[PDB]
Amino acid sequence: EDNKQFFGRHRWVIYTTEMNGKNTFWDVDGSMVPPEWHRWLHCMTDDP
Amino acid sequence: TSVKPIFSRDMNEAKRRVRELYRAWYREVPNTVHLFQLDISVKQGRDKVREMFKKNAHITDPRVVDLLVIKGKMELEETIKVWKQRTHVMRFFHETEAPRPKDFLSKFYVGHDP
Amino acid sequence: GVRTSPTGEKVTHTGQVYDDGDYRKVRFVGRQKEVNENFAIDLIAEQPVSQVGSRVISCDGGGGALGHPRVYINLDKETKTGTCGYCGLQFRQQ
Amino acid sequence: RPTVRPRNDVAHKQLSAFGEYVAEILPKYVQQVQVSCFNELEICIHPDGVIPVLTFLRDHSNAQFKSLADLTAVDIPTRQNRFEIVYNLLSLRFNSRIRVKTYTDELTPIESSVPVYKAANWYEREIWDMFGVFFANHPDLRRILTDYGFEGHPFRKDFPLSGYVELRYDDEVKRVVAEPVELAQEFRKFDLNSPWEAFPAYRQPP
Amino acid sequence: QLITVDEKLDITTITGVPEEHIKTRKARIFVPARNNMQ
Amino acid sequence: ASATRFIQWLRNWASGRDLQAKLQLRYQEISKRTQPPPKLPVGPSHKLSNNYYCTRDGRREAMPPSIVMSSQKKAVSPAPPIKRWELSQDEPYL
Amino acid sequence: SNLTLNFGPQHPAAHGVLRLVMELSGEMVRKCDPHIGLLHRGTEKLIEYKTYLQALPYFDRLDYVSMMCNEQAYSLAVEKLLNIRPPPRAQWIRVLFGEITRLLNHIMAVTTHALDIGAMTPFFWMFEEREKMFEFYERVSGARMHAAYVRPGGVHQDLPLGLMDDIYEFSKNFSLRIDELEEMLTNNRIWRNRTVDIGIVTAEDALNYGFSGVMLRGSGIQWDLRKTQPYDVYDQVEFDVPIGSRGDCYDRYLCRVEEMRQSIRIISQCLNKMPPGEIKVDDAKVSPPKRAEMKTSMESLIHHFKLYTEGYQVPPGATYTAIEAPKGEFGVYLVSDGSSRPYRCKIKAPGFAHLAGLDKMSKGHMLADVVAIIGTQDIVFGEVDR
Amino acid sequence: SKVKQDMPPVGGYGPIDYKRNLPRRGLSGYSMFAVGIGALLFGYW
Amino acid sequence: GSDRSRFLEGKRAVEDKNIGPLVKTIMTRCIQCTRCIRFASEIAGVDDLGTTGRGNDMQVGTYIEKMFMSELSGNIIDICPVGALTSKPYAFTARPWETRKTESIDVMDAVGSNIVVSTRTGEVMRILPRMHEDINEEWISDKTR
Amino acid sequence: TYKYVNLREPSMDMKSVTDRAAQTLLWTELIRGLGMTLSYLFREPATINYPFEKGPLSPRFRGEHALRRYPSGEERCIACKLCEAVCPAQAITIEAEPRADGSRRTTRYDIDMTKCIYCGFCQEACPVDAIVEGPNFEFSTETHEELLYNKEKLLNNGDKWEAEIAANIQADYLYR
Amino acid sequence: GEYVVAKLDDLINWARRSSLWPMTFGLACCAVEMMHMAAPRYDMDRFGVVFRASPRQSDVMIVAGTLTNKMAPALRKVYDQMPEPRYVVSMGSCANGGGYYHYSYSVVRGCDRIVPVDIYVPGCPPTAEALLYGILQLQKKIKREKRLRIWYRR
Amino acid sequence: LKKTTGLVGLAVCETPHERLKILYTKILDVLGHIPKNAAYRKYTEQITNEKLSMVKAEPDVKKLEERLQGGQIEEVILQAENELSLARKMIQWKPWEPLVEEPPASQWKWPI
Ligand code: SF4
Ligand code: SF4
Ligand code: SF4
Ligand code: SF4
Ligand code: SF4
Ligand SMILES: [K+]
Ligand SMILES: [Zn+2]
Repeated sequence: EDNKQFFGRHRWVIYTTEMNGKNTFWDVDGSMVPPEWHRWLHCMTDDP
Repeated sequence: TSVKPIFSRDMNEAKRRVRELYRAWYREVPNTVHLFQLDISVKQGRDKVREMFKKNAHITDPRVVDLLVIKGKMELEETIKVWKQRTHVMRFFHETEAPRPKDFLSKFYVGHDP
Repeated sequence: GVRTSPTGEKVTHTGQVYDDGDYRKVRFVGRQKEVNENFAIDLIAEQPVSQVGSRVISCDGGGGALGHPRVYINLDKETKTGTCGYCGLQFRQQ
Repeated sequence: RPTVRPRNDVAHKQLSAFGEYVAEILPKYVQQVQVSCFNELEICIHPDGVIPVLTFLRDHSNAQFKSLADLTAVDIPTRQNRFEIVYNLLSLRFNSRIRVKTYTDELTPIESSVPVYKAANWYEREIWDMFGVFFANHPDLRRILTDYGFEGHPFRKDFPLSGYVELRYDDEVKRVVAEPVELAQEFRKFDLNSPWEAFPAYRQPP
Repeated sequence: QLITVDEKLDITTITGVPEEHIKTRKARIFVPARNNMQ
Repeated sequence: ASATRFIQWLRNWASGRDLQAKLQLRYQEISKRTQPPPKLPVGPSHKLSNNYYCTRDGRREAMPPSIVMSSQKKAVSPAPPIKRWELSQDEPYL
Repeated sequence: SNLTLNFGPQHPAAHGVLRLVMELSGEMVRKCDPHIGLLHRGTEKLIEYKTYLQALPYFDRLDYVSMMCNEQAYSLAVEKLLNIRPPPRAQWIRVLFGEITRLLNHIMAVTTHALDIGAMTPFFWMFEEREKMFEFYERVSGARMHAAYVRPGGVHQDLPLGLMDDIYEFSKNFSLRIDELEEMLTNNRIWRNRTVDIGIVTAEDALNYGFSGVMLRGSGIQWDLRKTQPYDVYDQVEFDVPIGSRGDCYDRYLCRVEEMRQSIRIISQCLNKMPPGEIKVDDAKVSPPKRAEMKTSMESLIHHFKLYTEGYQVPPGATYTAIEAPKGEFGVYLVSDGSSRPYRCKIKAPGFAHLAGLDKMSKGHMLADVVAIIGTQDIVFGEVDR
Repeated sequence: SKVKQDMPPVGGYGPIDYKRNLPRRGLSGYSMFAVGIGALLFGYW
Repeated sequence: GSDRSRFLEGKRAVEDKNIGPLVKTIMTRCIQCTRCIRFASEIAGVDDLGTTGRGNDMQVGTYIEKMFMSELSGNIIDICPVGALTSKPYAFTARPWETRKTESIDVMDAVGSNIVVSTRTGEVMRILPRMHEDINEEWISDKTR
Repeated sequence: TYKYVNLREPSMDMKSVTDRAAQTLLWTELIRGLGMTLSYLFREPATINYPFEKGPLSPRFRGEHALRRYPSGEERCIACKLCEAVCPAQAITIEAEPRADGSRRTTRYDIDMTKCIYCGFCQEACPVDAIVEGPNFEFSTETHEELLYNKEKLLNNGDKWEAEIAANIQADYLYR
Repeated sequence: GEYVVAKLDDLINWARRSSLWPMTFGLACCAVEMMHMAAPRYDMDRFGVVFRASPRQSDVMIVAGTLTNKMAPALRKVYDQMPEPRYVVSMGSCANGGGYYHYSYSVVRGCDRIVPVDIYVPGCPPTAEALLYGILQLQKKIKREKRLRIWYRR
Repeated sequence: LKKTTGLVGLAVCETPHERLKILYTKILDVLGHIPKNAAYRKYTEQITNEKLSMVKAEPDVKKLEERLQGGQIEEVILQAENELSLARKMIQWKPWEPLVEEPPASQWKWPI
C-alpha cells in the first residue's frame, strides 16, 4: 500500500511465482487473489 | 357486410393487381439471380414464384387479396433495392431442412406429431 | 459422504451418477465431474441436540436478521427431537 | 396522506370541460370522452375522424396540440376490432396533453396522419410492421423494425413470444439460414393471477 | 365508399403462421376450472 | 500531487488554470471504505395504533375513468395558457 | 448515386449500428434512408410476460447511457397507475441521480460527437469522469450501469454512509473539466466549421416532426418538461434552461454543455437539501418490507412472498407518462388490465422521432455533415429499436 | 439508538462552481501584429 | 388484511399428528376453521377428527394415535385453507405458479371424475379435482388423487 | 427560467475587428487548444496497473453467484423457488424433494449465466440469504457450456468465496 | 528441429498476443463498458490493444451486445472478411447466449451460432475490468498455441 | 421593432396590428359559411372576436402581447393563419353533423 498515491493505485499485489503447482512467474491473473485479500485489494474494506 | 375497401372494390379489380405483381416478379427473377449471384436457375426461381402465388388461389375476399398484393410488392421492393442480402432471398428454398415425412407411417415412426 | 459407483464416477449429494451404459459420461473424459464434497445431510447430523427447559423454543438460525425467519418449535413429544424446518438444528426438552 | 398520490381537482375539471368542448365541436366522429382519476383526457373517435379530429386539435386556437408525442396500437383479440390506435398529443401553448383513440381490424385501412404530423411517418410504419395495420396514403409504408422477409406481426397477442423461425450459420451452404424454432429450454409459463379480486371499484357486472 | 363482401372472414393467408400450425392444431375454448386448493 | 514545482507551473501556464486546486485524481479527500453501521429510520406507517390500512390504501382509491360524454357557453382551452418564461438573472447570456 | 454509411466507426463506439442508405449528387446528400431494426429485440412484447418489477430492468437497457432516467420514467408511470406516492427522500435521490445520469449522457453525447468528427482527445479526458460516476452507480446499486435502483415506490436501497461527501468531491471539480472541454471545441474554428449552420431545423418543423429536448431548444423553443410539467422534486430546485438561437448543430452543442453546468448546479442543491426518512413507500403491498421485518413478522413475510412471486396488482387503466430524459422526452404508454403483469407497454424513445428527421435535416449538406447531424441528435439505437 | 443516515453536514456543503470560466489571455490584435511585423523587420535587416 | 404486524409476543406451537401416509400434518399452521372435521363427519362419514382442549390451546386431531384412512381422505388437503394438511407424496416438489394445468378425466373407476393434471416441464406433478356438479362435485377418491 | 447560449453581437469597432483579424491570421485560438493538450502531457495519468491493481468496488457489487450455508454446514436454501419466480431472465431452474432426513432441499439448482442479467433480484427475494451474487467478476471461460452452472458449481462457489461473501453481507445487511 | 520449432512458436505467439488489434461491434450496452476499457483508467492500448483498427486489419472481433436476426448476416460477413489468425470474444449475456432477450423472436440465442467464439465474458454488462480479464485470458490462450510443433510432426 | 422572434424560421413582422386585423376578419368571413348552430362557428367566432377587440384597443405591440397570452406577436399571427386554414377544412368535413356510426357494443370497454 501507498496512501500517497491516488485512489486506485494506492494498493497493489505482487503475485507469487508459483501457485497450486503452476508456474506463474510470467503467467499471473486476477483470479489468483484469495477471497480474504480480494476484499481488501478491491477497496471493499479498509482493513486487510 | 358493407366494409371499407383497401384498393380493389371487387375480385375482378383485385385479380388485375395480382397479375401485375406476377409480371413484376416474373421479370425480376433473372436480375435477382444475377445480382445476388444465386446458384439456382432462373427456371427454379420462377417456379418458386408460381408456387407462392398458387397457394393463395382459393382466396375470394378482395380485401385479403389486396393485403396479399401489398405484402408481395413490399417483398419485391426489398429484393429490387437490394435491401435483402443473399441469405434473405434463399430462405424461400429451405435448402438445409430435411424433407418432412408426409404419410401416416412415416410420421408414426418419427414421433407423436400428426 | 461422497462415494464412487462401480464405474468410478463420484455420486453427488443428490444421488446423481451416470449408469454404466450412459453415453453422457463422455463429457467428463479428459476433464472432471464437478462434485461438492461437504454434504449438508452429514454436516447437520453432526450438530449436538440442544437441551432447553420449555415446551416451546424459537429458532432464527443464528445471526438475528442474518439467519432465517423466526419459527417456534413444540417439544411436547419425548420420543423425538424438535427440528427446525429452516436450518435443521434439533432441540429437546430437558 | 404520505403514501397516497394526491388528487388534482382543478385539472380534472379543466380537462372535463375541454372534453365536452371537443365533443360538441366534432360530434360527427367523437364516440366517447373520459378523464382518468390521474387526469388524462381521452377522446374515443370513429376511425373516419382521424384526420379531421387531429387537424382540429393541432390547428384550433384553443387546442394547439402541435406535437405528436406518440402513436401506437394495442391488440385486444376479444374485440371485433382488435386493434386500438392511440394518438398521444402535446400542446405547448396550454401545457397540456390529450389522447385520441380509434380502432380497426385486420382488413380495414386507417388514414395516414402524416399530413397532420410528419412525426407519424415512422410510427405508422412501426404499427404496420408490428401489428399489421395498413395505413392508407402513406408515402413509404414498409417494415421498419423486423428482419427483411419476416412473416407475421410480432406484437399481436397470438404471435408466439419466440416466433416461428430462428437463425444460425450453416457451413454447407456458407450463409445464415432460417429454420423452425427449437428451444433447449422452453419458456416456463407462470400462472400468477390470484383467485381473489383486488379492486372492487372496477368490478364488472355478473 | 363501402363495398360488400359476402364471404367468410378468413386471414389464414396473411398472418404468417406456418401451415402445419394452422391445420394440425386443436384449440380448446373453455372457462378455466377453479383451482380447488383455494 | 507528486509533480515537481516547476512542472506544476508549466502545466498551469499551458492550461491557463490553477489545476492543482482541482485535481482530477483522488487522494485522501474520499470517504473511508469502511464506515460505521447505519441506523435507518422507518416510514410513517410504523405505528402501533391508529394505523388501519384502509385509511392509507392508495390502490383502493383509484377509480375507473369519468365518462364525460358517451354515444351509447364560453370557449375553453385544455388549461390556462402557459406563462412566459423569465430570462435568467444568474447569467442571461452565455 | 447511392451509398451506405458503415455500421459504426473504426474506433470503439457505443450507440448501436445503423444502415444508412444515401442518395448523393456530387458531394451533396439528396436523400437519407435510415434502415433501423438492427437492435430491435422485442422488448415491448417481452414486458408482457413479466411482472411490473420484472420489467423494470428492461428500461436500463433502452437508452443504455441514461439508465436511471429510464427507470424513473417507468417508475413514475407505475406509481401513477398505483395511485401511490414515493417518499420525499426517494424523490430527492431520484432527482440527484437523474442529474448525475444527465452528466453521464451528455459526456457521452458531446465527446463521442467530437470523437466521430475526429477530435478524439476530449473523449479520454471526460470518460475518466464517467468512470467516477459509474462508481456512484455501483455504490448505491452494486452495478456500474444497469442499476435497477429506481423502482415504483421509491429506490431499492438507501445511500451508503459517505456517498454524499464523495459526490460533493466529484461535483467540486467538474466545472473545470467542462471548461477544458470547451477550450478544445467552443471557439475552435475547425469545430465551428464542422457544426455551425449544419442541420438547421426551424421551430415549427421541429414541433411537427415530433422532436423534443435539445432538438426543440436549439431552435429557440422554450420547453423543458422539468419546468413545465415537473415530476418528483424538480419544482424545488433552481436551474436555467439553455436556449439556442440558430437551430444548428453548434447551438445544440452549446445547449448540451450548458445543460451539464446546470446539472452540476442542481446536484449542488440536492446534496444540500437531502431530507431524512425512508426510501420506499411505506406500503408493504407495493414495496417489499425490510429484511428484518420479513424474518420476524407474519404479515411482512407474506407480503415479501407475494411481491416476489405474483407481484403487486395495478388497477386497470392506461397512462402516458413522460420525463425530460437527457435525450429528450422519454415516455411510456403503460396499459394495465388489473393483474400483476402489464397488458401493453409502448416506449416513446426521443431518438425515434429524431432519426426520422435525419432525411429532412441533411438536405443540401455534404456526406460528412451527416456524421455531425446524427451526432447532434445523440442517437442510441437501444431506445430507437426497443 | 439515534437514526444514522447519509446526510449533508451541518450548515451544508461548501460552494460548487458551475459557470463557464474561460480566462482572457493574450495581447490585443494591435500588439500581436506589431510583434509579428517587428520580427519580420528584424529578420529582413 | 393490513400490510404489517403489531404482535410483539411469542407464538403458539403445537405438536404434529400422524394420520397416515397420505396426509402430512403441520398443525402449527392450523387456523381452527374445522373444515376437515366437518368434511370428515358429513362427507366421508368418519367421526375421527375433532377438537381437543380449549381456548388458544384448542387442537384439531384425533386425540389418540389414529390414521384417517378413507377412500375420500385426500380431499381434506384441498379444503384445508392453509398448509396444515398437505399431500405427503407431493411434498416439496413444485410451486403452484409454475405448474401447467390440464383438465382431464379419471380412469381409476367408472365414475369419470373430472380432474386437473398438474404438470411441470414435461412431468406429472399431482392430480386435483375439477368441479362437476353432476359427477364428482369437487371431490376425488384417494386412488384418483 | 432560461438563458441564451449563443446570442452575442460582435463589436464592430476597429480594435475589436483587428482582434478578430489577428485570431484568423495568427491562429491564436488554435494555439490555445495546443496549450490544453500540452498541460495534460505533464499531468499524471489515471491508468491503474491491472491485474496488479484493481478498480475500487463496494460491498453491494453484484458479481458471480454462490449458494450459501449456515455455520453448521447445512445449506441455507430450502427450495422455496422465490428466486426462480422473480428472475427477470428465467435463468434459474429448481427441482426439490424431501431429503433422506425429511428436510426440504433442492435436487436441481441451475443458473444459466448466459441468460442472467446480474440484477440481484434473486438475492433480494431469497428469505434465508441462500443465493447471493458474490464479489468475483473474473470468471470468463473458453466455452459456452462452462457458464451453465448446476448446484455443485454454485455450492463450490459458496464454499470458495464464503469468507468474503459473509464480510460483504455483514457490511451491507443494515441497508437491506 | 524440435528445439527451433518450440522457440519459433514462442516468438510468433509472443508477437500475436502482444499486438492484438480489435474490431468491436458496438451493438448495444456492452459497448459502453468496452469504451471504458479504452478510457484512461484501464487503457487497453497500453497492452498493445490499439484503439481503432478496421475490419481488414483486426485480429480479434469483440461482439459487444445483442445480436439480432437482422444483424446476424452482417456480423458473419465481417468475420468472413477478417484475415487470419482471427479470434472472437463474446462479451456479455446477450452475445453469450441471448441473455435477457433469449426468448425473443428476433434475437440470436448466442453469437456462437453464427461464429466460433474463443472467450466468453459473463456479465450484463461485464465490468470494464471483467472484459480486460477476458482479453488477457485470450492472450494466455494464444500463448498456449503450438502451430509449428503440430506442423513439424505432420 | 424587434431584431428576432427568437424562433428559428419565424421572421419578425413590421406591421403586426394590421396583419392581425386582416387575419381575424378573414376568419370571421369564412366562419359565415358554417351553419349557425355548429359549435365550431359559435366558439371560433367568440374567441376570434375577443382577440380582434384586443388588437383594436391596444396599439403597443409589447402591451398587446400580455393581453393575448399567445407568445410573440408573430406566434399569434401564425396561429391565426392556422385557424383560418382549419376553418376552411371544416367546411368540407362538416363535423357538426350527427355521429357517423356507433362503435360495436364493447369497443371501448376496459378491462375486457
Ligand atoms: S381444515 Fe386445516 S385449518 Fe381448518 S381445522 Fe382442519 S387442519 Fe385446521
Ligand atoms: S403459505 Fe399460507 S399456510 Fe403456509 S405458512 Fe404461509 S400463510 Fe401459512
Ligand atoms: S441476478 Fe437477476 S437475472 Fe441473474 S439469476 Fe438472479 S434474478 Fe435471475
Ligand atoms: S435460493 Fe433462496 S429463494 Fe431460491 S429456492 Fe433457495 S431458499 Fe428459495
Ligand atoms: S449483455 Fe446486458 S449490458 Fe450487454 S447488451 Fe445485453 S442487456 Fe445490454
Ligand atoms: K391445504
Ligand atoms: Zn433454524
